[PDB]
Amino acid sequence: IAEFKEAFSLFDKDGDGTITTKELGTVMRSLGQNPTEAELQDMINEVDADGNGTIDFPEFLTMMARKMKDTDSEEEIREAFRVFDKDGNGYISAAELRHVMTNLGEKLTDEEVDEMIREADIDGDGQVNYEEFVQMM
Amino acid sequence: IAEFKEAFSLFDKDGDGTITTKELGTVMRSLGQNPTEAELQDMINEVDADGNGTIDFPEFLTMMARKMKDTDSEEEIREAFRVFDKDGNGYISAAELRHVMTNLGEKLTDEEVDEMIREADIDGDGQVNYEEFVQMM
Amino acid sequence: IAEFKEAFSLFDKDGDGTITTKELGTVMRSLGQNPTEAELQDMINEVDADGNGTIDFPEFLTMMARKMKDTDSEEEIREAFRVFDKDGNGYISAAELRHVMTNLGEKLTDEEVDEMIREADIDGDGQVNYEEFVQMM
Amino acid sequence: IAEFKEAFSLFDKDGDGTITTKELGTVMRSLGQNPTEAELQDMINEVDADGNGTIDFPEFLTMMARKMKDTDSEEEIREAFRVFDKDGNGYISAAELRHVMTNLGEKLTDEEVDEMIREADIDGDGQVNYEEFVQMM
Amino acid sequence: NIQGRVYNFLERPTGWKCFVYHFTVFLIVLICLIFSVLSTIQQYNNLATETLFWMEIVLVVFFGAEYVVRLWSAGCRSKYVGVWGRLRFARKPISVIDLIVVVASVIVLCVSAIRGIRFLQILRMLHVDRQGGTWRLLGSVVFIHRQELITTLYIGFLGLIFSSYFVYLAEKDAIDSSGEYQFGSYADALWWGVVTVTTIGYGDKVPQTWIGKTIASCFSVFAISFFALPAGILGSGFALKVQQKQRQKHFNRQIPAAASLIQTAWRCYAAENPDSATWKIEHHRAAIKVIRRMQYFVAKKKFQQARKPYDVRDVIEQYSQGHLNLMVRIKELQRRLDQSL
Amino acid sequence: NIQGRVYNFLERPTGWKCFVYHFTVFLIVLICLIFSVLSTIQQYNNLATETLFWMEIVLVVFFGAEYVVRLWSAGCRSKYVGVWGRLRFARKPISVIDLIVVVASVIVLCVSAIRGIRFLQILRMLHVDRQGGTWRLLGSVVFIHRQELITTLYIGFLGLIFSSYFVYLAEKDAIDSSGEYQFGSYADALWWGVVTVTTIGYGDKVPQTWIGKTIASCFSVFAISFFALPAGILGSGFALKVQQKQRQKHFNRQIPAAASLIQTAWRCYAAENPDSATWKIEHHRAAIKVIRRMQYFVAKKKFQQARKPYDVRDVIEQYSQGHLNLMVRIKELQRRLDQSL
Amino acid sequence: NIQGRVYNFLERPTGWKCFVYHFTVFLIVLICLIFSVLSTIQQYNNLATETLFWMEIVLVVFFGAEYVVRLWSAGCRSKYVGVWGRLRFARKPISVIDLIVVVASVIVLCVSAIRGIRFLQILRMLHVDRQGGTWRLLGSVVFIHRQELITTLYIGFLGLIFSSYFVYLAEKDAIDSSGEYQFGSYADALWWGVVTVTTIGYGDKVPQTWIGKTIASCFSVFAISFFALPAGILGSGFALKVQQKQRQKHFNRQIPAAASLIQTAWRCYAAENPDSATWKIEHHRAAIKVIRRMQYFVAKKKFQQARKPYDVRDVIEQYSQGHLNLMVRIKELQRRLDQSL
Amino acid sequence: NIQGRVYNFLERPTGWKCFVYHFTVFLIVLICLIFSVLSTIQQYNNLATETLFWMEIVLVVFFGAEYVVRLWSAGCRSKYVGVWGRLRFARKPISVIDLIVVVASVIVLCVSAIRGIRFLQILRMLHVDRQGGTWRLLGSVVFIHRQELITTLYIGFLGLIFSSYFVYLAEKDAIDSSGEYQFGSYADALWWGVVTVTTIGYGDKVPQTWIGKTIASCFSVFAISFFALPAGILGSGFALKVQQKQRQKHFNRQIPAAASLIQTAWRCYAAENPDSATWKIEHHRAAIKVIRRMQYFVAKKKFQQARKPYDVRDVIEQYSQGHLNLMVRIKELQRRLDQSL
Ligand SMILES: [Ca+2]
Ligand SMILES: [Ca+2]
Ligand SMILES: [Ca+2]
Ligand SMILES: [Ca+2]
Ligand SMILES: [Ca+2]
Ligand SMILES: [Ca+2]
Ligand SMILES: [Ca+2]
Ligand SMILES: [Ca+2]
Ligand SMILES: [Ca+2]
Ligand SMILES: [Ca+2]
Ligand SMILES: [Ca+2]
Ligand SMILES: [Ca+2]
Repeated sequence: IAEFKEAFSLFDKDGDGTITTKELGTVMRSLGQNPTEAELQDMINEVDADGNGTIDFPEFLTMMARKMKDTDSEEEIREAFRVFDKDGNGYISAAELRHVMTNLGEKLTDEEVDEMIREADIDGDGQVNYEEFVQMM
Repeated sequence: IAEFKEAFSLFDKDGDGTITTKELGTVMRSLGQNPTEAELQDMINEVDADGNGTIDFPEFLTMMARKMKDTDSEEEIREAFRVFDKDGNGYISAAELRHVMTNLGEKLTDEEVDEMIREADIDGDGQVNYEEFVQMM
Repeated sequence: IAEFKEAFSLFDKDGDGTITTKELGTVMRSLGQNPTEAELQDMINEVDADGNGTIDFPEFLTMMARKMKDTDSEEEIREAFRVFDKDGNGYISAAELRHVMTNLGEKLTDEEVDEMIREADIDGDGQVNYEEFVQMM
Repeated sequence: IAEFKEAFSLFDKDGDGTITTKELGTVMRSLGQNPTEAELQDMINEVDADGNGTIDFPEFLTMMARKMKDTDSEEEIREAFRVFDKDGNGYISAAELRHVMTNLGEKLTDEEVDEMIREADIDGDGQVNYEEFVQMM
Repeated sequence: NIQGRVYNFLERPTGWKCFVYHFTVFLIVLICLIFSVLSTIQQYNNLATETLFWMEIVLVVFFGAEYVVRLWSAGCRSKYVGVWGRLRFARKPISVIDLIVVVASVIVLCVSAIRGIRFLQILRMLHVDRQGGTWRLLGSVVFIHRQELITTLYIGFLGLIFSSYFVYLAEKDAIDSSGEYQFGSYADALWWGVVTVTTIGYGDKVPQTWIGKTIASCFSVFAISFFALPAGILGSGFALKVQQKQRQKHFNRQIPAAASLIQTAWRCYAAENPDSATWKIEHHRAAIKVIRRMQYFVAKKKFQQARKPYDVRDVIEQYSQGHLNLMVRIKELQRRLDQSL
Repeated sequence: NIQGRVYNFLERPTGWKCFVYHFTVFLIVLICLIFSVLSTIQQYNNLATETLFWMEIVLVVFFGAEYVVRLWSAGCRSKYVGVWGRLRFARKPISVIDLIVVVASVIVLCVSAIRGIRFLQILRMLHVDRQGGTWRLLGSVVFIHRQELITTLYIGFLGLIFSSYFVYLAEKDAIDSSGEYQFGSYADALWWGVVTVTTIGYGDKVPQTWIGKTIASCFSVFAISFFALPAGILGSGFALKVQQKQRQKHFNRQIPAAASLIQTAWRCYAAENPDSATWKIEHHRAAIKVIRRMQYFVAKKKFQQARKPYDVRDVIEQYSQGHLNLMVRIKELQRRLDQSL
Repeated sequence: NIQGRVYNFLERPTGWKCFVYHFTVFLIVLICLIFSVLSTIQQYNNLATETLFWMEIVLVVFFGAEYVVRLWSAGCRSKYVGVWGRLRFARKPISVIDLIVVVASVIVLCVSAIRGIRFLQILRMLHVDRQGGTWRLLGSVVFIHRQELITTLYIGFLGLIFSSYFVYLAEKDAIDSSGEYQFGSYADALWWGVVTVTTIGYGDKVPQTWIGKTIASCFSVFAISFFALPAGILGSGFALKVQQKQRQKHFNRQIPAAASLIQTAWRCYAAENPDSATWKIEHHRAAIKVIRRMQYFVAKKKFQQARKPYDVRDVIEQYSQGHLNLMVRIKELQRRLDQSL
Repeated sequence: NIQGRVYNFLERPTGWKCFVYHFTVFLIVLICLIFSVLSTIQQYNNLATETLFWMEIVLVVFFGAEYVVRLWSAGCRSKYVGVWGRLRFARKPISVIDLIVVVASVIVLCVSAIRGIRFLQILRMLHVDRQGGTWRLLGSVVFIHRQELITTLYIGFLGLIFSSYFVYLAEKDAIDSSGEYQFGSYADALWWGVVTVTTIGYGDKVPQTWIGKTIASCFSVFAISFFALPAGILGSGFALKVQQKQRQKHFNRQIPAAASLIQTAWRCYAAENPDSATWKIEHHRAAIKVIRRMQYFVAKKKFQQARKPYDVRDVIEQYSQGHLNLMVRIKELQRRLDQSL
């Protein structure tokens, strides 16, 4: 509860009460991600709950309240994995998983993909059962 | 009836017969509101009844004829109040009403919001019955 | 038949076989109308029958073949007149007809509107029966 | 199989693994076609099978695998020919076929149209049976 | 103006008083019909005939007065004017029905029991639907779905004929429980088919041999839908038409289009006469006429789209127009910048 | 807050415990109705009457307690407050039905067999549908399709009347198999028509003369659809309404519109009084009022579009706004470039 | 050209004279069918047989003449040419039906009462629907809704079977009023089910024991809809198809797409032969072929979208194209401005 | 791979050989059911019982072999693995039905006439619909229209109850033609209502007093539609679902969205552990977590829109994104031009 106040304070950078898109872009530039204006607008719209175009503290609390591990999110992640998986089964070959994550979407680094493979394909087989991997998260 | 002629004359500023968007913007700048072109176009389209993009004197008379206090407007204002009201009842807490009017939409000044609260929450309770407030208007 | 060849030749201005939008704009500028690019594109699309964006001689012949006085056009003109006519009847007051034609759409000149009124409201009444006027055309 | 690798290599021009729109435009400029950015984007989207905006080698193999002479393509070409053919029959006059191919769509050269007519209207009649012509391809 | 007020009060009502009047006359007609139904029974024939005679004569006098008043008031509209205008007004099917009802009632009263007066009041019951408002909607929807109300009324009819013939062949010689041949002739089988494919099923004729029962079972589950199809088609058409009416363009968005159409049509008409005031904005004569023709065609094309409801076509064409204008502005800006530098 | 909790638990339920309570009371009412049905048979009349009397008295005591608790808890809402608020709450049709059921049951128990208690529990079976949620949807859909549920119920009725009269004329004098005149009077023919145009077909009355059978065959295939049309119309309307509900705007996209509407309305109200704080941003008085009126009209126009679902109108108007803004920016850029150079 | 005129007059009519001819032949066939129906009754058998024999022989001579004329005129189309073209034309189902009717009528006349001539004229009644226009629409709609006309015809059938078995178990041993076992075997219960789940209800079989009546009541209200579902599905499909046809792209907007498709296909074909005139705009051979393949795929993709009606997909893709072009122009303007400065 | 091939051949078929196998087994089951129906008749009982016993034993052996093969092959999927995976596979309703059929058939054969084998094969007839494909569509559509299939099944039921009670009151004491009281008790009136509001109309019970006939006429035309409404609702829902399926997004347009969703979810998971490789692009820890949470929410929001079909929402949001990007580019161009000058 009190931790979110510290997180909200650093994003604001001016102490007014609203996280404007410019402030979020400044925070990301400080991190060093170099985002796009469209991406920032999409993030704000996803987080905003009043349609005013700015993030309020109750809206930030609402965003930080709901988390993962819910059925509506685990099912979504399983369906996203099924999108890549061929032959209808529940097994994805390690080569396909490694190739997709390094090219499609936001390209992960080699170390991150290696850690993902190690944590997912814990067994010695060449295919990672994405069901158990999703259940782990 | 004759009063509308004086009101129409000052908006025109050239004595031709049509209130162009530029003339309305000039009047607003004289007042000191600094509007946007999109807002002026929306206002003209709302007032215009012939689709020519300009306000004619019969159109101005039509706009000034219909007024508030009708059922189709009182119900709309009540629904707008219900949008903010939670817990399904007909009571809005004073804190929520004061917070919303100073941030969302067109931000009212502190004096206007204080006058609104005094006229609405006439009783000493912390919640303003918006039904009686709408009935007052 | 042979007359259309002379009409098509002057619009072309280069003797290639297609009436480009630039050529039509040049012809209109020679006449002295000063059109807009959107209007020229709309005219070409209305006349064009092959979707290539240019007017061909068979397309010009097709455009010049079909004419007015057909039922599908007389009914359309009668409906357009009904749009202005109030009180459901078939009579339009001369003041309304004169006012509309000089302001809405493409503003006709005073002489043209006077000639239209004289040819339409041939009788001495203050209202022009648009049915007989349309039947005259 | 091995031939596609040589074809893919020259389109890439940098040896990374993806045929970007800029690389395709450079190849076309080397050929001397001078395309448009919209056309290149449409071609990439038609060939792309992962939605990433770039052509991958498996996608190139998929594109080069499926070919013409299938029923779903022969029927499409026959319908395209029927679009031009009037009077409901299966015969297109040589004049109409020659005129359309030199003006509409991408204007073919005179030699190409002459070769098309010779290969299509093999018989001495003035009308080319497009059914047999499509069956030839 | 009084003539127009009378015409609006009688035909095409728009208020509550006219609504009350029309509901009252419809209720009077319905009560007369109910009394006629009760009089058709021999039990009530003692005085129902006399009271219906009096009600019918007063009602026909009232309808004659209403019809003559409506005929007098029809002169308000431009189409109905003078003597020929009244005759053209009397050509309308509703006016023809009212005139036929009045004349037939007068003839019956002149020529004391009345036999055809029941049919006369049944026809009179049609008087409520003014200006064909009820029939026009159904006619428009049927015309829109003309190519699908024929398929269901031709495949369904053909299936009915074939199934009835097969049932007749299966149960041609089969004595029923009471000893009467159910499907004695093909006409009886056809009547059974018309009764079964419409989910009526009176029960007078039921197949007896197991072959006929099997054929009826195999065809009823399939060919019945081909006869209930028109109901579903028309219902979905009505719902879609209501949905489209919910998405109609505002009435103020077609006035400029109508003005442009009328002005272009008048300009084209005036271009025919060389001595006219339209030549204010010799070989140019053949060029101005083509320009005016194109302008008229454009104005007519826009007006039709103005009257039609909102659609994806409007969005795509409007975006194309806006994009062309924006591209022209960008091109002129670039050209001016290059010329300056 | 306890009053609000009680009101939410009784009326407009939102959880599982309230759902269980409502299902339990509905099941108790249904079981009482089933026992009443079994008691209507003379075989079970020995003790069913007594057990139903006991169940009815305990159930009416329970319903009286529930109704008084609901009346007490109705004070949570702003509309129902004080003494007149309770009376206004009791004016609702569901509250009227509950009060009538309770009072009538008490009167019957005071005045041991009960004859009207069957109708009382039949009416009590309506208690489940709270706040008119079931009836409101049907009422809205019927009101939307008002101009098409009348056409099918007027052309269908007229066709029924005409066909019944024609069948009566065809089969007026035709003795049936048992020697009883089927269509003795017009009432019998009308009953046959009401039975046939609804695809019921009991079989008590069947046309006998071939003329009547031919007329019934020719009209049944056509005029039956005019009576099944309301079902299809309402079904397609329900499906389209569900589809539109699937495309509703998010609840967070109308809060700014509501705020703007309320603020503009309050500003217009405050502009009436010259001595107010709204005059912070003499002939200017007549100008500020017009500006506030236009702003209020714009805010009301946007709020209605905000509550309506997504549509092509929203796309076209939003593109028009964006294009106007972009054109203004391009024009100002060009003007600045020209002024600098 | 005379052959084409004859073919157009006989098949795929497009005028009023051809419409009159087709309506006349259909009316003649219908009158012959009506006379056959009247002849099936023994009362009219005296001369109806002879007049039907004469009408049938003249009608079969007319149909033979029409069929040979149509076979001669079918050579107009490219597909039907020479000797094999006529045989391929005769392979069409309508031509097969006409040939079968003519041959069977000739055989019956050669081999004086005719028994199968009734079925022959029933089949002849199918002659009106030319080029399968009526059947093609229904086939297309059924194929579109294939995955939903099976669900309603499988869940409905399963519910019918289960309900019929339960009714048979409930009313296996129950003597009716007349002493005849209604549900003696499972076949009788299945017939009752096929009669009830289709809202036919003849009344020959009615459950008697209260258990069977309760089961029939509980299942009729639910499982009946599973059999009327295909009618509603097909009706809504027909209405939606009509609505989509109302929003078809103009015929002039697909000619450039067809031209591009044909030109790209011909270019791809000509690229196979190295010695061709297509090489006017050695390792480049493998590169030009890929370019032509991509161009052909793009042209085919655009042509399919050109033939499809207007849709949100077209709007979004066209806006994407326009936005990409505008962004390219803005980028080039910025690049030129930066390079100049 | 052989296990996967066997599983694909048995469950979720995708070819013609599997289609032929499934059609063959369904036809065998249907033929067995037909033979059972013929055996239920006492005429064919001589050898039908024995041949059905042999067919049933061979069929249950075949079904046991198929079920054990399917249970062995179910290990291909990740969910069904090991011993508990097989048990979880056996929990599916279709597997439960097959196991129940096999066990019950074995028990009946062990315990020579079989009475319940008819019900066993009726249940076996459900074996064709694999993976619940037929039931899932109906369940989804009913769940979508849950708020409208209850209104029609509650207003219709209430109208049925009220109308049946009114008819019972009107015709409580009315001797029929045969001297038997039609509506003796309320149960008989309720049965008549269930027969009439469903357009069945057996004819066993018909109102006799004119009051009952009038009530039935006045209510049948109205309350019947409230029971045919579910059929129309579900039919229109099926048609609209098919239309939406016709406008589905291409399968290649959701792969990047799925990749982004999975990558963001994994990044959020890895952000929990401070010692991870995700920290390559101390108070910054609380800031990176919020950024990753927002990115995950955006990716999830885009993926849902990617899986949904094309809609006006997609067009408006995509235009908003494009307009924002274009406005940003115009603003940066203006800023650079002003800074340079
Ligand atoms: Ca800020
Ligand atoms: Ca906010
Ligand atoms: Ca693994
Ligand atoms: Ca001005
Ligand atoms: Ca104006
Ligand atoms: Ca208060
Ligand atoms: Ca040119
Ligand atoms: Ca052209
Ligand atoms: Ca006049
Ligand atoms: Ca690259
Ligand atoms: Ca790729
Ligand atoms: Ca040839």
